[PDB]
Amino acid sequence: SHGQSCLGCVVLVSVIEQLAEVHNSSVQVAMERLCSYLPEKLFLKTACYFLVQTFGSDIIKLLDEAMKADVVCYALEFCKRGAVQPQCHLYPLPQEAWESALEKARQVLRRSCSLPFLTKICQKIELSIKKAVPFKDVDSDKHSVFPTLRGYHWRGRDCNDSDKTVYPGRRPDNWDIHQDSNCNGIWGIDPKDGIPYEKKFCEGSQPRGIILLGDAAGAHFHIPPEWLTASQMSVNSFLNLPSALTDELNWPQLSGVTGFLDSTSGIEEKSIYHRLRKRNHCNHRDYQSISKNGASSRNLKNFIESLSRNQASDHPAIVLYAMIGNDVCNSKADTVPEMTTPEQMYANVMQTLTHLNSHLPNGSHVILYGLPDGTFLWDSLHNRYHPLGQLNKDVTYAQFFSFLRCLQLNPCNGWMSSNKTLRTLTSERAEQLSNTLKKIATTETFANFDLFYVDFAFHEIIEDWQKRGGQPWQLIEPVDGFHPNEVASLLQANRVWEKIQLQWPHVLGKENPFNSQIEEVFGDQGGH
Ligand SMILES: CCCCCCCCCCCCCCCCCC(=O)OC[C@H](COP(=O)([O-])O)OC(=O)CCCCCCCCCCCCCCCCC
Ligand SMILES: *[C@@H]1O[C@H](CO)[C@@H](O[C@@H]2O[C@H](CO)[C@@H](O)[C@H](O)[C@H]2NC(C)=O)[C@H](O)[C@H]1NC(C)=O
Ligand SMILES: *[C@@H]1O[C@H](CO)[C@@H](O[C@@H]2O[C@H](CO)[C@@H](O)[C@H](O)[C@H]2NC(C)=O)[C@H](O)[C@H]1NC(C)=O
Ligand SMILES: CCCCCCCCCCCCCC(=O)O
Ligand SMILES: *[C@@H]1O[C@H](CO)[C@@H](O)[C@H](O)[C@H]1NC(C)=O
Ligand SMILES: [Ca+2]
Ligand SMILES: [Ca+2]
Ligand SMILES: [Ca+2]
Repeated sequence: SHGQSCLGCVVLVSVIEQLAEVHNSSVQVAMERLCSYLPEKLFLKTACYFLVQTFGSDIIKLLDEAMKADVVCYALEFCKRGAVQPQCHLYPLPQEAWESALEKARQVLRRSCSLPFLTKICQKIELSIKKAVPFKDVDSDKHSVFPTLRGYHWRGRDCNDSDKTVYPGRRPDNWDIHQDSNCNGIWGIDPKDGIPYEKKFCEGSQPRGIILLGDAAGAHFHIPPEWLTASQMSVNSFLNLPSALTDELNWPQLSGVTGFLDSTSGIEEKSIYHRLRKRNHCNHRDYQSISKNGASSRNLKNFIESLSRNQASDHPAIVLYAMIGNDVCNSKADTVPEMTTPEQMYANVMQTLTHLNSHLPNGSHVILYGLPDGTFLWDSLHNRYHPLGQLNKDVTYAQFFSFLRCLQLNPCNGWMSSNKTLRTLTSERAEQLSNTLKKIATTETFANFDLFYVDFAFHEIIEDWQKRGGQPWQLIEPVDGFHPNEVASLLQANRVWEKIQLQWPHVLGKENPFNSQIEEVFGDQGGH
């Protein structure tokens, strides 16, 4: 909270200063320009102009004294030193020079979420974090007709939000003669022979859904670098800001597992959902991302009940257990003691699997993902420039991670660290947890699903990518410097798909021979 207010101030002031540089304008003009770019939705533009009204004169005075954003934000008291909270420097400065600058700033100012609108934004964000089910959902079946706030970006769109027995993944109601009860777009009678289309096209095709149990990576956490790069900034940079905020800065609709939109990169690789739908068009809309920022084996229990699958009335599902780093990645200064132990991981996963067995239809399939070896994050990025540092070449990822660490906001103290010993210990723990998951999958059995393990194998992805001409830093989210980006997520989903195809082809089911007839009769099946 102190960390978040400090970091927010430093980012905003940095963008203001860089916009003044890019346009060769005054700071007043740069601040007007920033606010002018923002959407009116969610009070974003209005909040910006209120901030400029409240703090703008002081920002002008301190940038006029050549203070950088970190000094400005301490002078303005958005950043504060405490007994167990040192002052955090984003830019390298001798201590004397930092203290002189901060004292000058404080002198300049002496000469002469409670805020309106921002409070509204803060409340809506908190509510989005707290809730794992859609806000708009008249019939309470957890599927929505709206995209964000845990709506159809996260799970198949509800084709009838006035009927809690109509939703994606349901076994059809007497072959869907009069209503498309399972939202796959297939319904009605073939006039040639009187046979219900859902019966002739889907009977015996063994439909199944895809369910992700995921973290921020799984939900495709992504802050557009366009929001922080003054050199290319305009109105069009922020058009996606309202939707991204109401999706908790996640983009599940573009994720490697549950993505259903056309990919940004346009690469061949498609999401697991897209491949399952392609294999059997009866599976149209049967995706769910049961994923939350910060999820780990320890706290998945706090939102897994948001999963929607009726054991008696729904088709089976492929369930991917993808707690792929927060059991080792944390923000505690003494970070190793905070990491999950193999014994804790065993207990936590067994509790999840026992819960799943009583909440999945029989015939389901559960795949446990191993944890990545994140040592290539530091290796790939530490000398490159962060988006906020690209204009003036003055913030490397090493400097960015050090700043976050000081603020207790670094998302992975163990891997995003200049300390090689610590990075090695973190990878060792991740491999021990992966071994625990592999032991569970090859030993424990459950009545309603079979159980499997797949390794994460980031090295396979980096090799695929380097073979195509790419570099490893291009696989990482530029703003957070931590999460796999959209490309990386899709490449990893491709590896997983192909492993399942070779190792356990029954998990994917058969290719439906009526796919082409489904498209001829129903087209896009109602879209997404
Ligand atoms: C004087 C006015 C002051 C107020 C002005 C407001 C300006 C913007 C406020 C910034 C608020 C800072 C929020 C940081 C927290 C976001 C990340 C988060 O909470 O989600 C969890 C995520 C990953 O979770 P996991 O991987 O641990 O599972 O955790 C992470 O991935 C950590 C992310 C850390 C990197 C963030 C770098 C930059 C912040 C992004 C700001 C977004 C820009 C918004 C518009 C900008 C207008 C210029
Ligand atoms: C969505 O579900 C609602 C509720 O089941 C449907 O409305 C019903 O329509 C039938 C049609 O025969 C009526 O007999 C019921 O009285 C209606 N129920 C209510 C509560 O109004 C609606 O038709 C469904 N939409 C589609 C496209 O099938
Ligand atoms: C780099 O990290 C390593 C591992 O976390 C630190 O090594 C530990 O240091 C403490 C004392 O500071 C010892 O009690 C531990 O036994 C050490 N553990 C290991 C595995 O060596 C090391 O101090 C860190 N180095 C720097 C420069 O911060
Ligand atoms: C410049 C004025 C507008 C400021 C908008 C603040 C946007 C940052 C909010 C951070 C959202 C975090 C969402 C989440 O990860 O749960
Ligand atoms: C559940 O499905 C599995 C796999 O198809 C099958 O072997 C088993 O007999 C089923 N269990 C029941 C109780 O029908
Ligand atoms: Ca609904
Ligand atoms: Ca419904
Ligand atoms: Ca149907």
